[PDB]
Amino acid sequence: RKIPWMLLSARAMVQLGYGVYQQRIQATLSSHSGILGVELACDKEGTKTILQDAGIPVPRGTTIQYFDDLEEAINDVGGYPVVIKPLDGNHGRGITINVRHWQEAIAAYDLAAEESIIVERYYEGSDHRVLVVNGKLVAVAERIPAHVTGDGSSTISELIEKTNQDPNRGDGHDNILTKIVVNKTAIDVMERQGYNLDSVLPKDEVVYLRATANLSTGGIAIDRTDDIHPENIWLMERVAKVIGLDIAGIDVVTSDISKPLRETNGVIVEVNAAPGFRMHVAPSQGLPRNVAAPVLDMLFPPGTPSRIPILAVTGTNGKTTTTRLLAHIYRQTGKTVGYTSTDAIYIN
Amino acid sequence: MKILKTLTLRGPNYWSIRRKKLIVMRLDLEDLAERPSNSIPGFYEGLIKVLPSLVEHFCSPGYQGGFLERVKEGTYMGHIVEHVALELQELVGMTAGFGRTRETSTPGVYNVVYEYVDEQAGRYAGRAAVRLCRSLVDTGDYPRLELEKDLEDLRDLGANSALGPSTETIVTEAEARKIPWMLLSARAMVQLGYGVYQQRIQATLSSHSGILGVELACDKEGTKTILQDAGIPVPRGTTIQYFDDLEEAINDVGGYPVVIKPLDGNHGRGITINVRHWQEAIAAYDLAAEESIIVERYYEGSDHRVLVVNGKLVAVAERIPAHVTGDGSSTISELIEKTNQDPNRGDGHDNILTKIVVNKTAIDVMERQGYNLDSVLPKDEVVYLRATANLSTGGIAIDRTDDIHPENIWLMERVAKVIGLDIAGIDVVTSDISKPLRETNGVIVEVNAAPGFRMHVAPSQGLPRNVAAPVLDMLFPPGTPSRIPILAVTGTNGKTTTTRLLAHIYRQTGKTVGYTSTDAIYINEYCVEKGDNTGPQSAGVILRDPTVEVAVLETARGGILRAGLAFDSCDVGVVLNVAADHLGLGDIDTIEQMAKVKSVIAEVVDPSGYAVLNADDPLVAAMADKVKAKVAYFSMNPDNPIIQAHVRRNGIAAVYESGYLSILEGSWTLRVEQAKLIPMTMGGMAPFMIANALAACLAAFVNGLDVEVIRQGVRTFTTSAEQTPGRMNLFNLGQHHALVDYAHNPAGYRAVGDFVKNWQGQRFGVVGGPGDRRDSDLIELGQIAAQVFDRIIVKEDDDKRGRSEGETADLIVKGILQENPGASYEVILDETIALNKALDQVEEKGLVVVFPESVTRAIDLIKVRNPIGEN
Amino acid sequence: EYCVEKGDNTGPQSAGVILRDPTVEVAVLETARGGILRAGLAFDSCDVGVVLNVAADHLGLGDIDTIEQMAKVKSVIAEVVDPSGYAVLNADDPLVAAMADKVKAKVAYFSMNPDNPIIQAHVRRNGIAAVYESGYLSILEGSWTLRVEQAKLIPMTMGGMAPFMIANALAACLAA
Ligand SMILES: Nc1ncnc2c1ncn2[C@@H]1O[C@H](COP(=O)(O)OP(=O)(O)OP(=O)(O)O)[C@@H](O)[C@H]1O
Ligand SMILES: Nc1ncnc2c1ncn2[C@@H]1O[C@H](COP(=O)(O)OP(=O)(O)OP(=O)(O)O)[C@@H](O)[C@H]1O
Ligand SMILES: Nc1ncnc2c1ncn2[C@@H]1O[C@H](COP(=O)(O)OP(=O)(O)OP(=O)(O)O)[C@@H](O)[C@H]1O
Ligand SMILES: Nc1ncnc2c1ncn2[C@@H]1O[C@H](COP(=O)(O)OP(=O)(O)OP(=O)(O)O)[C@@H](O)[C@H]1O
Ligand SMILES: [Mg+2]
Ligand SMILES: [Mg+2]
Ligand SMILES: [Mg+2]
Ligand SMILES: [Mg+2]
Ligand SMILES: [Mg+2]
Ligand SMILES: [Mg+2]
Repeated sequence: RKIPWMLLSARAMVQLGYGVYQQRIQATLSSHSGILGVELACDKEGTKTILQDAGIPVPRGTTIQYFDDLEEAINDVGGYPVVIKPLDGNHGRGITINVRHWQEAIAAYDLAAEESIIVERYYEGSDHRVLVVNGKLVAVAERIPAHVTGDGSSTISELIEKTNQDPNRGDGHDNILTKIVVNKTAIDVMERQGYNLDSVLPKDEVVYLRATANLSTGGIAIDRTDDIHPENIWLMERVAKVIGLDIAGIDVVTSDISKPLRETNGVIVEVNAAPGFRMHVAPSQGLPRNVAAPVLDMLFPPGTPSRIPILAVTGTNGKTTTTRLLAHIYRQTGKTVGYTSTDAIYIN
Repeated sequence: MKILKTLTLRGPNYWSIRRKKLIVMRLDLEDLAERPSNSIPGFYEGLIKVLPSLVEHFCSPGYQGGFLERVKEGTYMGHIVEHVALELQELVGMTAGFGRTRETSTPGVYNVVYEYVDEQAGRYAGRAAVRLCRSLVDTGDYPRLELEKDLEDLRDLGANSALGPSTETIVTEAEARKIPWMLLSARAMVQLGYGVYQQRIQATLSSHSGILGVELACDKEGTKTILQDAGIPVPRGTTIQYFDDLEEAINDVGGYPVVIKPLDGNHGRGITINVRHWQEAIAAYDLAAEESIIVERYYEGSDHRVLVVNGKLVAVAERIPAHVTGDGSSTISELIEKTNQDPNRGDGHDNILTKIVVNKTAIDVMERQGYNLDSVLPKDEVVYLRATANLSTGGIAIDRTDDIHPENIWLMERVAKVIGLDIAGIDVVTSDISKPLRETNGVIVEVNAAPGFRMHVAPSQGLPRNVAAPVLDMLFPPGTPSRIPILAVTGTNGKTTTTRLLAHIYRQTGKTVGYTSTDAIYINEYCVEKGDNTGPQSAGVILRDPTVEVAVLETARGGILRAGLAFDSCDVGVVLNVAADHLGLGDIDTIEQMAKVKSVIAEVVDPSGYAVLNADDPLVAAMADKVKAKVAYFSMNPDNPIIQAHVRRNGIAAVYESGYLSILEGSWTLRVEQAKLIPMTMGGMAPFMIANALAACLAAFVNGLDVEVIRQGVRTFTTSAEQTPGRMNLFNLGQHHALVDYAHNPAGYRAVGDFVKNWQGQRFGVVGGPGDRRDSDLIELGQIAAQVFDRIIVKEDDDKRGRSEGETADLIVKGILQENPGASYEVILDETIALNKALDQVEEKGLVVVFPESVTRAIDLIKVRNPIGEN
Repeated sequence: EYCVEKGDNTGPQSAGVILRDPTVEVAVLETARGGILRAGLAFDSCDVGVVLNVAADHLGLGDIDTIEQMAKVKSVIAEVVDPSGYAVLNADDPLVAAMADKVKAKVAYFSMNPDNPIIQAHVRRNGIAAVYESGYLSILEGSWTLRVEQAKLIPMTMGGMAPFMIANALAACLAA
């Protein structure tokens, strides 16, 4: 788009444009991102409170400060199929997504207890990411965790070697997908499903090797941008406006993105300020989206300039005199004029 | 004295329009109701010695002591509980004096109404007043400790809910400018304005403060780097990671007069401002070392704070640390006692200055100056008791706003823009703010995002500045609105229908329209919530919504009586009718009282707006003399003296004339449409639907919509079955019609009866009527079916059976028989299905009218008959 | 600053030259009693009406013999100010301050003495006033004080030695 850019001397910031038309960015945050919105989005209790007061569907749950009351808490929530989380936010740690039994709640409790949002109802559906940029929807993608399937009468370790050779898989960001790695955590996930590495899967059976989806751990991302229902589009835009964030990622759990969330019993789980883009610009299935174009359109709105006039004067003799006169003439229009010479740097 | 019920009102209400904050207590005087003080020995002297301040209370006598002119001649504890609750709040600074007492229900039950400042302190004082007053009518006194502990609880309740001073400063200015404000449910945020014009604040941060700017301002290394790259003067210094190299570092800095700081940021700790010697650097080093910006040159000048709000300078103040001077040949401890008695000094924020406190840190500061507490100072010598300035530690602040040089003003504004912060505090060190910083060798030391204001709004020397005004000017720029239009609809019958039509008309302009009704909360035809959504809690969902441009709200009496109105003022207030519904509930027994509840809407319309009144209703038309707003009228008869007198003075009215719905604007007539061509009205046969349409058209017109927009809106509006179930659902079933409605109060039975009278088909019959909850008005209702219907059948032996059995069917038939004896089938035929099938009792093209116990059954028993469709 | 006509140009015939002029954005008109008594006002209504003082001048002319009658002529300006506008009255003048009870417009006051009960009662209800205090000409807007300048630094006033010039300056500042 011919917009000039520069790196700045502090905090990994980048400047776009010149003079009075400049904007700054830092990764996925910009000069248009407010602090009150970003801080609210990082407060899970705060976010939930604000959204349910607006009539927006969120998960049902409570607060148990490591009291051995989980066995009763489930009664307010609605039964055993619940989610147990550390009370604090310390990444994806100490979390059990589907507690089915009393003793599972206790194992989760003991891990939750390691930190200083508990017992949520577990809603059944897929994990969808919705990207909203200026109070307007840009992209939707469905995320699935690393897995293998019953692709004939093969064992899980055999299936992993068979699919981990796929040419679209590799390290870092040099490929679309990455490699599947078996570790103690893959085993813990497989054990809960009734399987191990030497197990043979039934035809078309799917076994997950991870608890959550992520492209960086070997999962997949499917573009579903054109399959989202008009009412769901309206709700997502309203969520971003209620929490006050320009660029936002919204995490939605639903069985069918093409039907209204009220009919499929779906919920909004999380609102993320300053989300990443790999899953929308390099999906494993579906078509890539130009995510950046909607960002630059809000920073530099249609028919608006990114540059200020530049008058450059050179030659062997007379430059300083010509430069001072020309700056003096522009100054008679009432504008701020900056200039440089061999004597000094001046502004007005 | 037992408390039966407590209500907290927050907004214009029944008791007062202006006294928005009230507590209404329902108190049962089991005792005392029969003993008017003179029957309670000692209850005069006891009450006054416990609460000696109760002389400032006036009652019917407009005199000081007017309360105490009575008491001995009692009021049956009215006035006494009321005045005690008000005095207990006044004793702790909760300043409140409005109150009233009224008898209700059976004798002895009273409504005690009093003003509050804080909601919990208010309710607490009420309960405390009852305990105090009850002990004094049992015994002759009240223990002092049982008064002191209650006053302590009120002081804490009124403190816990307080806003901080920077929020109070902005909120107070917002009220002066008529900008509405609300507290939000999370992170101590405050909302300013409604709908699409809302802004949020939190102390000194706002919706306009960017995150990149705020984070950069908190990074001292980052800030310094960015500013020196812009040509802005900052202190010279280096980075020594607790290596014992300070002795060399000073050589790059320029010598010994240096500043040693902890490398990290952990408040004012481990900092030496002027190192003069090697060993001082080491002591500072050892303290700096406690944290994980060192060796700056020490520049010599005063500490100045500059406040910039929108890339523009607002205020400048000079800050000086707590000190004493050589005010005669006195010692430092003597000088501190002499000046610490100054009347402008005290705790917290209750004074301008605060007290000087000597502690180990004051001593450490004095030792470095060569002084101690027993030292005598030379005349005019100054000794500092603190290393840094702060009003909260006993220092001073001097306004220097008008003494700042034009070049320095330019530089300060450039600094705020370079770091990207809207509201910023800049810390400057200079010997003379009236000269350029380059000439005085001054520097910029720090940039603070979200600074406080006490030093600028309450300086110890110089004039106070209105800091908030420049903040609200950026949030709500000159000639820009803070509110969205509000159209409030009330009256006994027709509110939901009028509300849906009016929202439909505004929607034809392409705006986002939000509305609330008894069925659901909607935004642009999407349903947000379902159920009875009338009342102030729902109104707040629409008003807080960032996308809404127009709000249309149906308003019920339950909401007003229970908690007041949610919006304070509105642009259009529509009152449709007053009728004898809901009497006996909410302490309202008469029609004259019901009219006072409905008039609340008319009395909150802004003077620049309009009240829309029904000129055919004598209680409603009369409200015109209370209204401060303009008045518009509607009627079903052009020959109405009110309408004629009004248009002759160039007022506006809407009338039904010559088959048309038209607007009279002075001498000119504007026809909107024909009644028969507007689908909500059953071919012009439903007068009550015509009246609801006139009210919606007039409200749309007086608020500025064009006539063509109004025509488009009325022509495309529908009220089909399953859109408005139970409200005139007229079904086509071969050579037959059936009507399902849900008349509630008697006016709705008459409204349906007129529809029936206008029908041009075959004979009519009715298969329904009123239940168990009706207060014997059943005979009058039976008398409405009489002479309306040819066949009248009683079905009123339903399942609800709140009392007894099918007694209403018996009372209803007595009414039917008295007015139209001989009507076909004046018997009870069934409870349900064998009667609402009686389409088979009607000839070709006749009609069955249903007044069911439940609409779902009424319509599903028509669907089973294989209907064709809508009439 | 261009002169259109010279001579005594007060009265409704001159006001009409300015009001009919296609280039004028702001009109400032001095109004004399001769014009009002002879032909009425030229403009019907205005935004700001300033009444500076009532004194016993021109008595016996135009059928006005008393000071109470002269006050009724001057009050014509205060009574034609649009309800959305302001009347500016002299609080140190008992005939002028009294006009406040006839005015349908908002009222602002000026004085040479901050300790004037009218001014105090008025600012306590959040009105606006201009006073001379501590060597400064300042505006009182509710609880806040706005200082404009020092009397000695404003050239029309002879170094702060001409109280009547200070009062004229306060009236102009408050109207603006
Ligand atoms: N109540 C719930 N019902 C169903 N799934 C849920 C529920 N709560 C969370 N999840 C799932 O758990 C996943 C883990 O996200 P989580 O809410 O734990 O956030 P986090 O701790 O920041 O972890 P991550 O970095 O994976 O987002 C979510 O993406 C979602 O799919
Ligand atoms: N157009 C010209 N042609 C020739 N000589 C000139 C011209 N203009 C100025 N001079 C002469 O040359 C000198 C250099 O002037 P000036 O400072 O404006 O030059 P400059 O191009 O900025 O040089 P420098 O390379 O030092 O920056 C002048 O003082 C004058 O004597
Ligand atoms: N190089 C310096 N020369 C002179 N005075 C300085 C210098 N650096 C800091 N100061 C003074 O020290 C004071 C203490 O502020 P400091 O820079 O230590 O910030 P801080 O640790 O956040 O403490 P505070 O809460 O008092 O601002 C400054 O207000 C300033 O007056
Ligand atoms: N203007 C009117 N006058 C008399 N009866 C009316 C009028 N409008 C409607 N009705 C009748 O009263 C019934 C109540 O209709 P509607 O639901 O619109 O009332 P409402 O005022 O919202 O009542 P509620 O108190 O239940 O909310 C209608 O179905 C109809 O039978
Ligand atoms: Mg997540
Ligand atoms: Mg050269
Ligand atoms: Mg040169
Ligand atoms: Mg500081
Ligand atoms: Mg009702
Ligand atoms: Mg209703």
